[PDB]
Amino acid sequence: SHMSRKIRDLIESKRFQNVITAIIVLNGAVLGLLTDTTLSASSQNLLERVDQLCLTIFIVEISLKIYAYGVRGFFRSGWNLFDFVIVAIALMPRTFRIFRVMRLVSVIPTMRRVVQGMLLALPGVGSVAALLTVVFYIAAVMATNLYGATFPEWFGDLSKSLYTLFQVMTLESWSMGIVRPVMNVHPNAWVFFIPFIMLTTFTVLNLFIGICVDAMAITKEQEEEAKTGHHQEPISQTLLHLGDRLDRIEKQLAQ
Amino acid sequence: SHMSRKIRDLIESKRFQNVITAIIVLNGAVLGLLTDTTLSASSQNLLERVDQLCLTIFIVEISLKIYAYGVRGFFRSGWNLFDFVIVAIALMPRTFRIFRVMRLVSVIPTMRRVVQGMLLALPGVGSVAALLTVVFYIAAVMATNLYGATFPEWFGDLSKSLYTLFQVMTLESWSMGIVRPVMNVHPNAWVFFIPFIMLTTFTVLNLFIGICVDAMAITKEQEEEAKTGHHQEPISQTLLHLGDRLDRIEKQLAQ
Amino acid sequence: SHMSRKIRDLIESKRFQNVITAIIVLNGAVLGLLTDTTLSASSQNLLERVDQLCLTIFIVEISLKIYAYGVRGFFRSGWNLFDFVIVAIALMPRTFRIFRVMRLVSVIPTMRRVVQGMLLALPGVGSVAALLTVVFYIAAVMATNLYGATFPEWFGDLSKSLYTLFQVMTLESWSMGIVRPVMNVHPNAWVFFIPFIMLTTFTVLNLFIGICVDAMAITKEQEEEAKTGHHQEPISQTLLHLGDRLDRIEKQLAQ
Amino acid sequence: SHMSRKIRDLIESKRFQNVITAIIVLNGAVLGLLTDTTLSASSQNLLERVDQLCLTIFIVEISLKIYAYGVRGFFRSGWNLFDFVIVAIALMPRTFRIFRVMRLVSVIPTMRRVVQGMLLALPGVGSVAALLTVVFYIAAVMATNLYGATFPEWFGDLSKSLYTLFQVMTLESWSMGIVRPVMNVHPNAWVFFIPFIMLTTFTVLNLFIGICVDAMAITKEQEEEAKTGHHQEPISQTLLHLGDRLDRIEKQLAQ
Ligand code: NA
Ligand code: NA
Ligand code: NA
Repeated sequence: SHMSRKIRDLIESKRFQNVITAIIVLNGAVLGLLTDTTLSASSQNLLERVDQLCLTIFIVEISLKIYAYGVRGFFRSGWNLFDFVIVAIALMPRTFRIFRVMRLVSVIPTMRRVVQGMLLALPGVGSVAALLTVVFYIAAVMATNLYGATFPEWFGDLSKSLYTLFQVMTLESWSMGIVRPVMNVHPNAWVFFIPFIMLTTFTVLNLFIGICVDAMAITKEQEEEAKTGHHQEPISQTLLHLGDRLDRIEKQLAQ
Repeated sequence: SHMSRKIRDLIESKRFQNVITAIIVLNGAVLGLLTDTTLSASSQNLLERVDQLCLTIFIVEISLKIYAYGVRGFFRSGWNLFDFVIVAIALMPRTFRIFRVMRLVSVIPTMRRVVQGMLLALPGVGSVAALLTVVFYIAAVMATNLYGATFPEWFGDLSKSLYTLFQVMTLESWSMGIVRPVMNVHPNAWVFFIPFIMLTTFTVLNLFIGICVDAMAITKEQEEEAKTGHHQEPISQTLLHLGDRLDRIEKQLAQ
Repeated sequence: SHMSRKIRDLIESKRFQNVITAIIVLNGAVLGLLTDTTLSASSQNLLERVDQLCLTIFIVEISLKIYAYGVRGFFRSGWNLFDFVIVAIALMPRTFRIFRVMRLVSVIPTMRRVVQGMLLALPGVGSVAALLTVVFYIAAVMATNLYGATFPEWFGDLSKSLYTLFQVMTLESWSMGIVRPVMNVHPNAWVFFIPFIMLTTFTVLNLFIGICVDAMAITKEQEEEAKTGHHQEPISQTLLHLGDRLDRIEKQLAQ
Repeated sequence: SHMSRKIRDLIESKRFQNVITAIIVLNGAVLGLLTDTTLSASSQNLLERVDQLCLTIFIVEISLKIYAYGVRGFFRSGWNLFDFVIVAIALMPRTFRIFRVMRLVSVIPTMRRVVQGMLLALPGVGSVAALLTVVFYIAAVMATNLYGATFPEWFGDLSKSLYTLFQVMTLESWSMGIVRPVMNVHPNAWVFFIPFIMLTTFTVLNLFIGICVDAMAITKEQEEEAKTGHHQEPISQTLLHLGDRLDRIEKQLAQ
């Protein structure tokens, strides 16, 4: 139908994207103003009405998208499902309404590409992240058994130990705050904590560098296909294509 | 005119650059000495006169540049405008006179190239920086609503929350100073702060690596054009040129 | 023998790997539950029996591997020796039974490849690590002689100095906690500590980047050979092979 | 002369290098033992005699090198001058005798190559380091004028300000220790400190990454020439050589 295409072309336009972006910003701005404890009843009611207005615009927007694309369809995209869930959950009387400012990511294509680059880079680091998980679990069980009875606030149970070890890994007051006090009772505690810091800071660095490097490469390809409809072929492929061309030249040289 | 060219050749010489560099250093040295509270009236007046002398040399320098290049002209360069604004603002009776030591960057070509490499690398990271901005805004609104009434010094309002979250992201006393005290009242506060630290430290790393990698590549090209008048062609272009040469050889092989 | 091959094919199957993985997780879960101080005698005895059950499954597993591969043989692999030592040490009545969760690394091939990539990357950074060792030793001897008599808790002996310098390198309370107090007695102490921080943070960064970059390249090759039986040839080799092909074409062009 | 060559071949042997390495380690070990306050007079005198023995072996070693190479000659190498200065200064009755453990670097060729890679990488980062220097100087003058009268311990003079800003850049107690107290008197102090932290942490990262990347590339070339007498040609050169070969093939195709 001509109406489905007329709506699609409007939905897909820069102006419609700019209007929706401006309304997301307006909603974020009113929710930020609503954190103000000193506001009058009238000022609060006014801002709450602007929140309702912003929300209804989003319901019309999603309903226009479910029409112009179909329900099969619109829900085929992960970003449409996210946008749907975020607005639909608000119509169910979850306190943190500000999470709908995340819609800026889904609505802005360049921001959307950064996030999908980061998400697509996550499977490729799962073994490093599992190794980190294993090191933390082992260390938490050790720390609980070793220091729990003497330092219960920091190592009293598994939960307390996982928290303190996360603090230790971030190098936050690890020595003046945690290990120098522990060594007053357990003089060889550094044999546990120094190798733990060495292992975890290294692994967390590796984990983040791995994501950082992969995500940049993925986004760079997605940004190329968004502009030219294709991406740059790997240097190995270009070198392989040159080698195949040299085969035809070597063959033509004989005949 | 011959006079315009005689001045241009002087302005563009190494000696003129060295004299102006020495006067910037002299001005920086006298302003550093003027921070000394224990100085006598005579010593203070002497140094203040050396500041006036340094400033007048800069007015002559800029006036010589506006003459030898034209006003169209001299103002065509962003570094000339910056140099002009920095000296012209001093003739308007803005307390921080030391900001004129930044002129070392504009006056030294290698330092100028490092800074322009850093500035040209900024547009290419805007989506990562916006993502970081969005995460901070969302988190600040959440933190204000969650902990503002119980921890007003740290989360009392949006401003206080943005400051504390910046401190948390830098890992400064995040646990012993902020989160362990918050958990005494809100036992599940780690569900908010640990993912916030994970997200923001990762994003800030990505943002800085992105600038760091792009800026180095840009400066390396600018440093090449400064010396040889051109830069090294990308490996993809060299491989494409080889492929085009193989087309002419394959064509010549048949005929 | 047909029985040796029937067992090998079972040992090498995905199902056997999944069962052993599930039993490692079960053992880790029961040992984590045994850190709980508030557990009843019956609950403790039950979990201790589940630890015995998990351990006996591992003895059967290793015994099946020593049979199907031979003792020459099974012990030819470093991962089999590690798995053997970990289970065999438990049969010698070393308190830290949780270290057997490290078996997840040896049992999961992708996790095994990450760790062997990290280990193979270590010889190539030995000179940077030795340089770091030398800087720490020199600095520890200096710090002991300089500040030991006035600050005995932090620099009293070599051991105390090595610990404080490790804390200083990690930037943990280095100034408010260590150097500002030392400067109250030794005003030029910053001449020692600031260059030490500059040197060691740089070296530790270099050491970790070196491992991080090498380990990723090694694992990427091992992951390729695991799937395709071979890895991608270096760009230098592909370029050398193209050059050798151009020699045959230049030779054929004359004759 | 045959004697000069017989000594050179001994000096250059692995055994002579191992003996000298063992004596450097022995000297380091005795100097580390001499930090012990509780040592008896006899134990101290014994270790002091072992220090004299180690030192005399080094005088014979350097004298053998000045003979076998010549004084022109031996002093032609920067590592020989360093080794000479380190042993010659000990014969002038400078308290820190432990600095002679640095000789391990000059005596071990792989360690020597890491350090020369780091030194050769320093000129190429001078403009980034100068930019950092400029930012620190400007900020120190500002901080002294702004906060010196109200916070004299931290910003009382230029020296105190340079120290506090170095602490701020390392993110050590920057907020709980320095900026939250400063904001109690100067509520907008974050306008100064947050951009300062943003600028300096970024610049120091860039400076260290620059050295780290360049130093690795230089050492890798030096390690290649040490083993094969030459290094791997850049990918740009190999691609340029292939292009030159394609010129001769295109020329031969016509004639
Ligand atoms: Na840190
Ligand atoms: Na810290
Ligand atoms: Na700290």
